[PDB]
Amino acid sequence: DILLTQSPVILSVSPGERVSFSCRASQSIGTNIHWYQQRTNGSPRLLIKYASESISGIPSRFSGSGSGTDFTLSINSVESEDIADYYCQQNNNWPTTFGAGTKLELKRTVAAPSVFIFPPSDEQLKSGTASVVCLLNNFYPREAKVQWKVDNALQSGNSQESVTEQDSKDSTYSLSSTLTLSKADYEKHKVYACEVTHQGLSSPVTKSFNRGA
Amino acid sequence: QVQLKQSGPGLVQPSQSLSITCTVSGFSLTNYGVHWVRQSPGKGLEWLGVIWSGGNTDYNTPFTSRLSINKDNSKSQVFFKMNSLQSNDTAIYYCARALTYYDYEFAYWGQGTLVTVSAASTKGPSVFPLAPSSGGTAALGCLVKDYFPEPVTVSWNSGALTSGVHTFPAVLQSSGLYSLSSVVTVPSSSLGTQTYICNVNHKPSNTKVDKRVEPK
Amino acid sequence: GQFDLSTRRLKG
Repeated sequence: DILLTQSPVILSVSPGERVSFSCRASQSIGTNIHWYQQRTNGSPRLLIKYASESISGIPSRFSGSGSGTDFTLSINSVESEDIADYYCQQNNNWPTTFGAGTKLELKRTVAAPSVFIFPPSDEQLKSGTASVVCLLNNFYPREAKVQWKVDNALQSGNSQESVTEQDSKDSTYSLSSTLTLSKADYEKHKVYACEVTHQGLSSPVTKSFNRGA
Repeated sequence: QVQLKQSGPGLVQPSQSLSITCTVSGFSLTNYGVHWVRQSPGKGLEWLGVIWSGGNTDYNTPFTSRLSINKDNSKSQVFFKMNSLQSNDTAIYYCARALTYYDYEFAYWGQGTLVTVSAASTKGPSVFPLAPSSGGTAALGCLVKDYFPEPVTVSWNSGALTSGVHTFPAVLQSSGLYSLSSVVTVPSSSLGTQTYICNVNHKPSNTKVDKRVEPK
Repeated sequence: GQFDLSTRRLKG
């Protein structure tokens, strides 16, 4: 099979800048290469066919070049909505094969998160488990620290984090931190605190509630 | 316009067979071939095979013995079947159509079907409210907890509410069950006039829940 | 560098 090596693995640029993707083949494949875009929960979207030919409905900032073994997908001026993964495909030799993809990330100014805390619902408590959720909304850059304290006790190992992909419009992230306790444990304590550390904040932000009120 | 729509996602047991139906419209299976591609953690995008306008099939080499593709032209349906799955066959499977009848530039894709190869049992989620309690913007959400397998779909107010929605990637709990939350920020002044509902659908369990989310 | 089934995005 033709092996397709895409590079680099991650690309990071700012809107308006130009960006190029490399796709190199293990042997010559003429101009028989196609490019695809993939967003979150999406199917691949055909961008270019035969190295350089336009696709209907595809913005003109997308172009491609190359022949032989060395191919380039280019975006002459990047838009926030171009946040995605990009793949190449060869079909000079059977079977058609794909490369492993390059990730496109966007730079932007620092944005501090808006932090919210949610106690567990009385509905969940009926099951014998408490979930405490801490939301960090619309921040940049990705790196953030969430520290959980229950009655001033540092919590460790009993929380899980989930981060969205960059927003296609403002290029921010959002993050949820979920602290999971047994109901018995949750009822033995009072003060539940989520403390957030981020480059965009001049000192950490704490959101807390007292069980009950 | 041209469309391909696949059957729902779900569970296949170790060593058992996988079946997906691709229903097309906007063109005729008598004029175009339909391809199958999957996308997996270990191998990425992988081309599996094709059924051509006139009924012929090609299968990529590592699948010639466990793969079969058939179709019904009149019903515009293509049938994918693959035998003896192991866990590294867990992937998103797509049907796809090329631009020209004989070619491989894949301009049209199905929405995909996430296939989990597992001995475990299907389990629907419980849905819990993340109740609003800051510049007149309030945040509220739904906690979609303890389901298997992936995926679950979340939307707000039957699709009418999209702005400010963040639906987080599912995370796998030590119990082997998944969890995720979906949040949204709204004007606090609308908490007394607007209703906020997360529409939750977990197809592998046919669990489908609307959760109203209110200040508590 | 690995496809993530949850998100359909590359992750490491």
